Amino acid sequence: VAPLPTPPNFPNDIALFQQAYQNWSKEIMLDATWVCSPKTPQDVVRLANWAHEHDYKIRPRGAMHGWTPLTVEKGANVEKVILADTMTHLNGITVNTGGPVATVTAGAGASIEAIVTELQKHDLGWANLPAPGVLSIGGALAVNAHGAALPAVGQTTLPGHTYGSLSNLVTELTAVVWNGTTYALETYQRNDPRITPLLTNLGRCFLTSVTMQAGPNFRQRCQSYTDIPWRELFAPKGADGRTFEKFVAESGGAEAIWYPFTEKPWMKVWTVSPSLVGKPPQAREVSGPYNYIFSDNLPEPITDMIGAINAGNPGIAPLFGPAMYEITKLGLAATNANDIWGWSKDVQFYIKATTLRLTEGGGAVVTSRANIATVINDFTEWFHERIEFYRAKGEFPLNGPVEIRCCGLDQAADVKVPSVGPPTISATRPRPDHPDWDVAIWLNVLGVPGTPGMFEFYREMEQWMRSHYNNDDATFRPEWSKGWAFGPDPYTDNDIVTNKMRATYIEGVPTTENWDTARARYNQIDPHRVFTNGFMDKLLP
Ligand SMILES: *Cc1cc2c(cc1C)nc1c(=O)[nH]c(=O)nc-1n2C[C@H](O)[C@H](O)[C@H](O)COP(=O)(O)OP(=O)(O)OC[C@H]1O[C@@H](n2cnc3c(N)ncnc32)[C@H](O)[C@@H]1O
Repeated sequence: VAPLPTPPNFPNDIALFQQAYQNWSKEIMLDATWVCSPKTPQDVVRLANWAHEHDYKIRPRGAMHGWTPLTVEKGANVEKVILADTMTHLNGITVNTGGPVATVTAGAGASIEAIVTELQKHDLGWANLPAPGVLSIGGALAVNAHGAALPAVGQTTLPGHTYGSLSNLVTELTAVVWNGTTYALETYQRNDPRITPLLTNLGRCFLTSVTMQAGPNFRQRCQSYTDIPWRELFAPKGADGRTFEKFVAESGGAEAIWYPFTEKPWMKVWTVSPSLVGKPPQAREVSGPYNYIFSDNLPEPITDMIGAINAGNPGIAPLFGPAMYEITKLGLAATNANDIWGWSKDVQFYIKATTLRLTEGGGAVVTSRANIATVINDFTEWFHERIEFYRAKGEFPLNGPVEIRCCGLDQAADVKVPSVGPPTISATRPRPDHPDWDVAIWLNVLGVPGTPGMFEFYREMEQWMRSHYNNDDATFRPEWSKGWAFGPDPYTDNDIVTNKMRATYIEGVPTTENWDTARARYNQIDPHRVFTNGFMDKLLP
């Protein structure tokens, strides 16, 4: 690969390396980018000032799992961009148990698994964890990362825990900010009006460290079911049988993975226990995360199907879905993983980077908890109709599963330190005009990158969701980390990117704390737009 132009008078003590860039899904691949690993937060400041003086941009580089082009854009000229790998050195972790609520301070490059592993050593933990522990905390906060957790009916939220996004747990953070004449480190407390836009910032701000509250750790069971027909699981409100709503009411945490052209989803249900005290007799105790080995490692017949699909055989979809379901059903049985139990992190962390690479569509439906069944029944029935509609024309734009899970919102009551409010632009931010809306229902669809017609379908779905879930009883918000603004390619519908996202985030909230308030804060902190790229300029001018 041709060497990139040498950056002018780059700091001599900050080593620069030319490396390729590839996000997890591999949808974003650049043969060359400049990368460095700042040893301390002050080195990021030095980078920012150097970047400003030479018209270069700086992007923090976490675990590179990002689908949304917030680091680098596909095919973009990055001759004037420096990527700052934060996981090399900015990964310190310190637990603070002296105060009103326990907290943990971590460099922005520390992985969430590393953070919660340390919390576990102090009998502490987080209630709503994202599925993969490899994510950097900086990258997780940037998109209001979350899990599939909700408290069961009657279950109280323990002091320190939140069922909203990880962004709601921040008690303080430090970022590189313009002080009027130069960039410098600045720290903000949760009771500081200037902090809310920074809690979920999409990488528009460069965080060097964060402090987050933690609640007591807890034991949790995770039961899997693959014997419930989809129409029963996703039935109308009040239906009898093994319904999604009944699982959420009884256990709180739940996630369904429904493979294309299959009869029964893989349903996971998490239940908190009331040192084996509380372990269900039938459950297998685990002492580590990632207990679904069959999903993080696929056999030849399956890898061959994936290879053939990539070679231009989308018609394999009707065989691929069932094959994935069978691997799951058989794998869960063979490894005795249908009923496991252990500490929170061990049953909530279940996705390894080795899982099949997929791209996603869909989003979040913010509404009242009593509306869960209806939202899910409507979506699944619509999806079912659409996939068959295309099959009827000999088209297979969908070869990945439908994934559905709910969690809470960034409730103010969960914050145990003085606070001015929830993250300004998190999809999990409560709606003031609708106090009864207390859950976020994540409706996602996954598919193999490059599948013909897939993005056209995601656009069709995005349009249906916006029209269907924006009413007096619910609001639709794209999941920042996934695909959205499909035009048809994700992030290319100019009207959605430059007008509708703003509209979504000014709706129902004060003019003193909305999308515009956030943009203003981001620009005040970085008036020279050092922490941006082309896409960010369209989304957050
Ligand atoms: C790959 C993947 C991701 C994923 C998932 C499963 C897989 C296989 N499961 C998720 C889950 O269960 N729940 C959830 O909410 N998200 C899940 N994701 C998506 C993941 O959260 C996002 O992709 C996340 O942003 C990725 O974090 P990562 O650590 O990989 O970071 P990155 O791609 O480099 O950058 C992502 C964004 O974060 C900003 N960023 C990164 N570091 C910082 C610092 N220091 N300061 C400010 N912003 C930061 C980047 O700019 C970018 O916008």
